[PDB]
Amino acid sequence: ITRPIIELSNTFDKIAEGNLEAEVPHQNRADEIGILAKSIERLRRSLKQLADDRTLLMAGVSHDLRTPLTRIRLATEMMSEQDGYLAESINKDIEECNAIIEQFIDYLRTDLNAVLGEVIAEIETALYKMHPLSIKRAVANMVVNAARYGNGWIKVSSGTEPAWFQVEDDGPSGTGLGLAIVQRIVDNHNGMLELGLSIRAWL
Amino acid sequence: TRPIIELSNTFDKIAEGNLEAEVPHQNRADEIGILAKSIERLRRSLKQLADDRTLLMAGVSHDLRTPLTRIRLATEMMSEQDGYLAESINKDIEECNAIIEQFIDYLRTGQEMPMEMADLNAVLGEVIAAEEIETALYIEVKMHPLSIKRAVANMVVNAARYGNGWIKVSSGTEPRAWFQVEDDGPGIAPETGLGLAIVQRIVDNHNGMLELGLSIRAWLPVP
Repeated sequence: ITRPIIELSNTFDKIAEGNLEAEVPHQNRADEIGILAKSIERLRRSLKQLADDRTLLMAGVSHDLRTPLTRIRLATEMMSEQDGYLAESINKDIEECNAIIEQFIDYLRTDLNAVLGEVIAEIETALYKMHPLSIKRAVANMVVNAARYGNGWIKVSSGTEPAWFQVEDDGPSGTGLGLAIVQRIVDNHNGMLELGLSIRAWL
Repeated sequence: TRPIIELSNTFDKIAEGNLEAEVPHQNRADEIGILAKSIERLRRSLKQLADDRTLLMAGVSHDLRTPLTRIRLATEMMSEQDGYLAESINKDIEECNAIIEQFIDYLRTGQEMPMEMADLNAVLGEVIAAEEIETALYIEVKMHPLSIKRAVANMVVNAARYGNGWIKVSSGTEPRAWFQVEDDGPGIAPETGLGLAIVQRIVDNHNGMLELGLSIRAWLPVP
């Protein structure tokens, strides 16, 4: 029973790396290996369902917050003119709420030239197994950072060497969360992140 | 055989939520060592993900509590003419704080007495003895009493919030568990809040299934 144990080890290895689509072998036997295998299958199913519903909690929070925060937004429109700065302040705070929630959910969510071309629609372009939405979000966050701290230009470029896609700005939580999102996205595709402010991503 | 049994029990303890349990036989030069290493890798992965989830969730909850506090401060500098506005906004902020507090209160109770064998009608009756409710119950399952309690609680609360009048809680069996809450309110489209998401997460923790139809039924494994 050495080989089945080794295969189960392989199963644990695959599950540990995020592969919840992998078949669990040796489920059809009445010995200890069978029991273990069945347990592994149950865990795999649970982990997959949980993986799918990961966003659901924060999305629920946003949903429940959507009604009262909107009523507050409405209340600021029937305020006096003397309290304009107050209404503006409140609105900015609500906007901050939105930014935080959306960014955290974006984190929990975690052809090149095609999607790179898609995100585009001042931006300068020098173009040459994936998750299109993930890459899209990554480029979005990179551009957001480059705009947030780079005063003016933003250069998005491609190329090849063996996949290389890079955003470069002209500049001298929040931002680190976005960078963490980019990092997670590029780590999902077995890639590498490269700073130099220039952000290059390999695939 | 024996090390396989030990690793089996350990893995059972990990699957039921205990990510701090030590994995034995990790330092062996046979296949048992390989298996133990793999299980340890899984445990490290799950623990890392969970801890990072808790940390980031706490941080984000706080960061959300920040601008909500600023708005509450802002209504204290409004004119006397806009008193009713400030009043309303204060009420809404109270609601928001209630929501975030619910989120935190849920994320606080991690794992306790792992998974025992409790009676469904017992905990259902417990939730019933808290808050018109009509009961048509039918049974023991492996679970966590507090989690299920929270689920039923949130479902009843939601059914009260959206169902104008009655709330019906029922049990029964199929090849084996289902508890269902019904209201008389508008369903979701002829063609979900924090509570329902919490219910979903809880029933997903117990390898179950959530089914809407508004009538929300939750399934749980038995043998």
